[PDB]
Amino acid sequence: ARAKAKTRSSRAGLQFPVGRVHRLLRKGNYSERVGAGAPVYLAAVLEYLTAEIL
DNA sequence: CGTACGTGCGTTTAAGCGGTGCTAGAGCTGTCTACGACCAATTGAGCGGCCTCGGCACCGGGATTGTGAAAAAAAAAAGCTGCA
Ligand SMILES: [Ca+2]
Ligand SMILES: [Ca+2]
Ligand SMILES: [Ca+2]
Ligand SMILES: [Cl-]
Repeated sequence: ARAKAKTRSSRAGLQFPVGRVHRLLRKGNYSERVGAGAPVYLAAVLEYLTAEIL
């Protein structure tokens, strides 16, 4: 148990910050609990809507 | 000034009622654990700060585009007949 480094954005194959998105969900008063996929799905959508506009 | 719509007739239709019978599926229970909160410790991604240098704002000057008058051609249109 000392095996560190990887980011969730990298796991999901994304550019947008999954971790940040997660925190933002958690800190936003949206729901008491937040699934582990919730931010991944969301971030990916924001990536796509961002990419489409650009 | 033309005919698209409102009125009002007689005829036609199926909405609404009040009821009966069948059951999908809404919604409830109780059980049990995978998952998410929280936690602390650990660490590298993203922040501010800084420096650079190439895109783009600004320029002048000439090429090209777009409008309007004026003169002119084409145009419908306007006072005058004849002939019936
Ligand atoms: Ca479960
Ligand atoms: Ca910066
Ligand atoms: Ca540059
Ligand atoms: Cl989830």
